[PDB]
Amino acid sequence: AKMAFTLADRVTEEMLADKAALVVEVVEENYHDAPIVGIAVVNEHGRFFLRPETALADPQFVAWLGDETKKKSMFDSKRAAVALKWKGIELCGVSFDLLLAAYLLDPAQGVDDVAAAAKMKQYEAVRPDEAVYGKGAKRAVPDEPVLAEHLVRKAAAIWELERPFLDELRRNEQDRLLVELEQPLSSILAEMEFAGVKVDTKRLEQMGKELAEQLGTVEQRIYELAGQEFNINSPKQLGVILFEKLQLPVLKKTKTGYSTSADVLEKLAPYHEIVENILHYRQLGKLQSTYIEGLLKVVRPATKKVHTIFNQALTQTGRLSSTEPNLQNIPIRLEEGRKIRQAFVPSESDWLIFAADYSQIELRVLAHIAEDDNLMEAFRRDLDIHTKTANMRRQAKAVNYGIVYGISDYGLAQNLNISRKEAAEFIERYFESFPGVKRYMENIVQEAKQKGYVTTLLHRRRYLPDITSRNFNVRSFAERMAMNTPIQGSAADIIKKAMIDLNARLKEERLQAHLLLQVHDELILEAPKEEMERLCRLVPEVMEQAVTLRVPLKVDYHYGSTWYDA
DNA sequence: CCTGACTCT
DNA sequence: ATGAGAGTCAGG
Ligand SMILES: [Mn+2]
Repeated sequence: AKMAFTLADRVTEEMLADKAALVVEVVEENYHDAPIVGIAVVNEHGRFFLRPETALADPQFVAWLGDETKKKSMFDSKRAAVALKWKGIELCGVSFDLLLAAYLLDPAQGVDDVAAAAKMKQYEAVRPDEAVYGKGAKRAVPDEPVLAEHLVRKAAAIWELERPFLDELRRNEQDRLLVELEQPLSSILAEMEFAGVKVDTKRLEQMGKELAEQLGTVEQRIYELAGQEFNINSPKQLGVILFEKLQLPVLKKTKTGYSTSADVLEKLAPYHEIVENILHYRQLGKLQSTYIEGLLKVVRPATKKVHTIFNQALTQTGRLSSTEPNLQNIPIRLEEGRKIRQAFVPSESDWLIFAADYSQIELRVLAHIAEDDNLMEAFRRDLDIHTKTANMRRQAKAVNYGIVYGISDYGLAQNLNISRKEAAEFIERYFESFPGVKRYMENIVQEAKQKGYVTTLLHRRRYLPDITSRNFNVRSFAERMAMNTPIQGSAADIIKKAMIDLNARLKEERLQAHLLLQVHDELILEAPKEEMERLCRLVPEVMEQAVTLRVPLKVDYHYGSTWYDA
């Protein structure tokens, strides 16, 4: 716990070396337009703390931040890059990101501060952020010397840990995955988040007014059918109405009481009309609470834009997630919810939304990895396995994905409301047709037991230390992760590479088009209307060619005046 | 704060 | 026991 540094009052030349650990500290969880509270730089010449007022208004320091040839090692460089964009400053030359390095080494550690990453290498001359800032209502930036010491210690830790982290990544064959995939993607995600998506608030507000009226009507109908007023949004009060007052069968219980899951209620429709109304009510109520009210709460009023954060170091499989707001779960399944997407519009007049989605991506990946000749030929014939297995097609999608990822006879039976005996026979016939898939799934489970981890196409890893558990439930869930993770994660790898390849192609061709969102196997862009034709060729080609498998990748695309129309 | 609901891939 | 990966919401 002994570390010297300069608490600097001005930027000096020796701070601007061509290699440095850099900390640009943003304490708020949502870093969009958030205060930068302090800066630290550690390099060959020493350790320095700078006040952002000073540093960020200094033309040489701003120039250095933006100079790609001056290399910066950081932790969560996207947070810094976006926070700096909101300050009108461009950040370039990030050559190492400890957050992403830690994530690739082991996603289960849930590393989300420098101290947590440092623990992976038994480095402890740095405190956890939470210890320094405090939690909840007590959260605060400490006195300058305390803050300064913390930021310097974090920079010093990044400085010392780069080599040990790079060496372990290299040993895992994950060095390129970091340097050539995740780090380049980080800068692309920063651009998307800062761009944001424009919202039609007039439209959304009108939808909200009309939805409130409809909710009230459905609500009263439910009370009439029930013979009583109650809170429909309380599974507890609802369970009393359904299973005590109305005396409906109890199909399922949870730890806290009667289940009122949508699966259960749907099965209760032969007994009472009220369950279909309740299902409808809870759909409408989610639309209003989340996609009208919740969405309007996060719209920046002056620009009418929403700015999501794509968490790149969270999911256990290599996927992204999207928060505040989540723009990866906007309704589409039912027309009533899908209408929400009419409120998502282009950020300029005479621009349009373009959306492209990989078809059956995880099934194509699986064909390649499992080397199932039958499935592999299906895709070479450009057939549609979803339609072949076949609302029908949508319901058949869940069956295909259910079956390959280990659904049981009980689960398939409950899903299709068919006989458990019949469900079992359908699963047996399915593997009959795709014997390579069955073989693969048996083999990957055994491999996970032997190695302790599974891997994706671009060498992403997930450790599965529970997979030999003597406990049936613990073991079985781990085995199913062994079946699913390599495929979901390989599909993640591919779309990440496609985003990188696509941005480069957009720059080369000097298009104004740019990415707005990624939704797991879909890419959403906006562009001038004149660029649509080019996009129809470019976007799908770049996506389809991101990797070369034993089967072709296929990408569907559409464009229009709103996201709904795309 | 956790649970169980609805939302997506 | 009973495909897997996510986030937000109201209720309690
Ligand atoms: Mn798709």
